[PDB]
Order: sequence, then C-alpha cells, then structure tokens
Amino acid sequence: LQVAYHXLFQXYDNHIKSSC
Amino acid sequence: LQVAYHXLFQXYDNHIKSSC
Amino acid sequence: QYKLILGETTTEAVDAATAEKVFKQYANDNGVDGEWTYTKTFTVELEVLGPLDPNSMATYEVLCEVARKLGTDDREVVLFLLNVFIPQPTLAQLIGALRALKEEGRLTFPLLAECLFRAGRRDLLRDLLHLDPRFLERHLAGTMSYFSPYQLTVLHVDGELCARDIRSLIFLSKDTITPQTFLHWVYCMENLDLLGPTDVDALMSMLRSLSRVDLQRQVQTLMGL
Amino acid sequence: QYKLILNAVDAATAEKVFKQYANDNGVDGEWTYDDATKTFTVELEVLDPNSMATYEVLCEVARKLGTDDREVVLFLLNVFIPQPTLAQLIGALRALKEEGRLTFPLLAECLFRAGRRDLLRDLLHLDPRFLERHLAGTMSYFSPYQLTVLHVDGELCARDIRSLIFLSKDTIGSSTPQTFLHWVYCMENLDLLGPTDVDALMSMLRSLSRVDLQRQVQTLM
Repeated sequence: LQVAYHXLFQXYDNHIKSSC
Repeated sequence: LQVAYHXLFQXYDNHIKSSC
Repeated sequence: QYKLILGETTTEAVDAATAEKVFKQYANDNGVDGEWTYTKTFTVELEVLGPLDPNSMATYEVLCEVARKLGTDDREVVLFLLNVFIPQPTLAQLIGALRALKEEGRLTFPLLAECLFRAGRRDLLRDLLHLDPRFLERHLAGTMSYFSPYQLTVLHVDGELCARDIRSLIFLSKDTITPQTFLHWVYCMENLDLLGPTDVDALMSMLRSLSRVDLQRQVQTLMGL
Repeated sequence: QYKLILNAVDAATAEKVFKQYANDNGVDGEWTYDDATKTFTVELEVLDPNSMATYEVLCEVARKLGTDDREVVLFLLNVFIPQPTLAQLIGALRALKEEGRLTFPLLAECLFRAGRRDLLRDLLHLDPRFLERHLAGTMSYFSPYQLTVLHVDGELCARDIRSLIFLSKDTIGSSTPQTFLHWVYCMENLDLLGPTDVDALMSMLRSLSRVDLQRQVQTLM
C-alpha cells in the first residue's frame, strides 16, 4: 500500500507534468 | 428576435469553427 | 415486468436482483444518482454530468421531430454526412444513431443545420430549425463547411445520378458483392477500401461505365491534381 | 438570525444570500422556508465527496504550518499575503483549490520546499526520502527565480533581515516589510525585482555584505 501510494503519487504528478 | 436568432446561430457556428 | 421511478422506465427481468442491477446501470447512463427504494417498483435525489433535465429532454424534441419527418433517402444523406452511416435505415435506427451522436457530443446545432441544408431539407430549416434558408445559404458562402470535399462530392453525384443509373450501378457492383442505393454502393466500397477521400478513382470508374462522363469530369473538377 | 439546511436585515435579503451561496458552492435543490422558526432548506448538484473531504488535508496542513512557513507556501503559490494569519492562509488555500490552481503533487513540493518534511511524512503520508528522489528527475512546479528567493531566504540571518528593513526605508512606504519575503513582495509590486531582473536582490545582498549570497543568485541565474 505504501509503495503503491508512492507509485500513485508519481502517476498523478507525471499526468499534470504531461499536460503542459 | 428573428434577426437576433440568425445572429445567435452565426455566433455559435463561428465559436465551434474558432476551436480546432 | 419491473418499474423504475426518477421517467417511468420499465424492464423484464428473471429476478428482482437483476432488475436492480439493470436500473443501477441506467442511473449512471443518464447521470442521476439518488437513494434507492425497492410491490415490484424501484425509486431513485442527486445528479451530475430539474430545470437542466427538462432542457436536455426538450433538446431531443428538435432531433426527434427532424428524424420522424426526414424520410427514406434523406436518412442516408444525414447518416453519411454524420460519419456513422447505416444502409437503408428505419426511424428506430436513425433516432437511435442521432441520439448516440448527441450523447457523444459529436452532433451540434450548427452542424445539424448544414446537415439538413446539404440534404435539401430547406423546408425543415424554415419550419423546425426556424433558420431562414436564404440566410443559411449566405452564411455557408463565407464559412468553412463541416463536411469534407469528398463527403460533399459523393452527395452532389448522388443528386445528379438517376433511378436507371443507380439500377445499372447495382448490376455493375455484383463484381464486388448487395447495395440498394448509390450511397449504399459508396459504403460497400469504403468498407472494401476501393473508395475513400484520398483515392476517388473507383467513383470515376463506375461513372465512366455508366456513361455519365459529365459526372466523372465533375468528380475530377471537385478533386483536381 | 436566518438558518440554511443543506441536502440579514429581512427574510428577502436572507433568501437572496442563501440562493447565491448555493450556486457559489455549486448546489441547486428545492427551497422551503419557514417564517416562524426563521430557517430555509435545500436535491440536484452540478459543480460533493472529496471536493469537500480533500479540504480536511489542507485545513490540517495550514493549522500546523506556522508564521514563516505561511509566507513560503503563499509565495510559492503566487498569491502571497505579507505576515498572514490562519484565517488569511486557510481562506487563500481554499480559494486556490476552488479555482483549480492547487493540486496534490504541487502541495507536496510546496510543503517540501518549505522544509516541512515532517508534514509530508505525517499528514501527506509521502516519504521525504522518496520525494527528494522524485524531485531529482522531474521538472519543478516552481520557477528558478521562485526557488532562488526561497534559497536566499534560508541563508539570510535575523540580523541581515533587520538591516534589510533599514535599507528598504529608501523605497518605503508606511507599510514597511517585516521579513525578506515581505521585502521581495514590496519590490515585486514596485517593479524593481522580478523573474527577468534580479539585479535589485543582488544590490541588497552586496549592501548586506552577503557577497556569497550575491554570487549564489548570479550562479542560480
């Protein structure tokens, strides 16, 4: 869950970073 | 109202045309 | 038989649990999400993507009244111009497809106006859409068309081809088949990948073998070099 | 007194205030008001759970932030208020979230740059050892200028910032700055400092004898 929470955060961060 | 309806249609058409 | 209250929607289910699953899916499909109370009836309080609901349902009236007064060959023109085309459709096929486009946002009011204009239904623009066709023809003069030059070419050829030529077209199409109209022949060739916006050589090959060299030259003029 | 159940000089004004409060929040249900109990009740919504349950994170973050960290966060999130209070910060953060500007990954880096790795581990549940590695190979949410001013702020001492206010009196203006980030905000408004020209920052650092900090700004940009 912890490693998955860190994974999910990276996914969400990369998503906003890939927008603009 | 009729001339305004024709005006409104042109505004809406020009709006979708000014997108892509 | 099972009832749903929002909009009195009814279904036929094997058991009560299946009816709840079918109705819960219909809730998301529409967008409404209220408290469920399940006699043989189920009632739903909240929504997302009263006044707004009435407007959405009312907008459909324009499309329902348009589709019901469209008629056999105009159905093909409209469905061809709105990409997803069905050969020789019925009211239930067209009404469904137009509603599937409206829910997908692919259909707009100015697009529907030009769609009805190209169809030749200036009567429906005047009476149902309340748009003066004398103004609409002037509007389209200085505005980029919603439809491709290929889409508009096929539509022009369709108008000039006679009943005898389209009968002969079906006989010549038997070498690649069956179609019942020229727009049906186009759809068959588009699926077979012989016709398309890039080539159009197959359209000219048929028009040369139908003696409509005037129509063959018209396609050549509409496409160029 | 007039009440509003969610699901003034007179009742007419009270109704207007509540009707506008519903649209502002996004809600739009059926209105039923009682003239004896002095209460109004509200169906539909189109603007609910986390869009309300997320704010709990922001509230706990802001309440445990503290005086000087408030300035860092508000500076990094553009709209900065000099020496803010809980009511000023909580209001500004909730305004940004409602505007869509504030995001969770932005808030994480915002709390990281602030130096509140304790709040990342405890409140945001993000391991700062991982976050520092994440920020290594990822483009920062904040400008090199934003990050420079923040770095200078950290290295400047209590005596230098006292001397900074004395030197700022030539461009002030009583109200006068109370911190270096307050001095930056005053200069940004006066249009002497900015991301394009940091000459004013280096002019102050040269006249504060922090040539090491002046060289660091030059090295940074």
